[PDB]
Amino acid sequence: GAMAPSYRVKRMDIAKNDEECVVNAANPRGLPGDGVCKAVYKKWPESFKNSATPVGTAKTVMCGTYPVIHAVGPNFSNYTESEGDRELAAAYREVAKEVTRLGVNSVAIPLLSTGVYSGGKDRLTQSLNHLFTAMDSTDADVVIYCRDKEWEKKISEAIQMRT
Ligand SMILES: [Cl-]
Ligand SMILES: [Cl-]
Ligand SMILES: [Cl-]
Repeated sequence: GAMAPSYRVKRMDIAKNDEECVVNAANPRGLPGDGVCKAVYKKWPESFKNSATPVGTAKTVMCGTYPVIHAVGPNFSNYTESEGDRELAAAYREVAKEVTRLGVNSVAIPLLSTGVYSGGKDRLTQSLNHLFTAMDSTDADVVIYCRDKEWEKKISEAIQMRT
């Protein structure tokens, strides 16, 4: 575990993270995809061997000894708000189980279903609150990666609010 487990947020490419493992915002078919998934494919392509996994699940594949946790959030274009919410909560619970199993002291994580799977809605708060629900019982340092300046401020505020 980390000595004083924390949450932090950084505005940069998750492929440049300084953590012991990464969470990919994966598609269910283990394809290179777009956004975070394409950056992860360019940095850790070996981790896409047999990475396909259903919506609401996480599957870890090693790139050398570096763990890539493929977490499949729902595409809110295809799911109802209710069912999508349940699958998005489930994907994060599976990430917490993998982080715990791996024994890492730190993890880099994007906000699942906030990009092209958002169904054109702002899901910062929904996705971040499911992240917290899952990760709060873990003792890993969590570093959240984002690309938007306003999102960085809102994520930083939500972390500081609870400290
Ligand atoms: Cl960058
Ligand atoms: Cl997404
Ligand atoms: Cl963002």
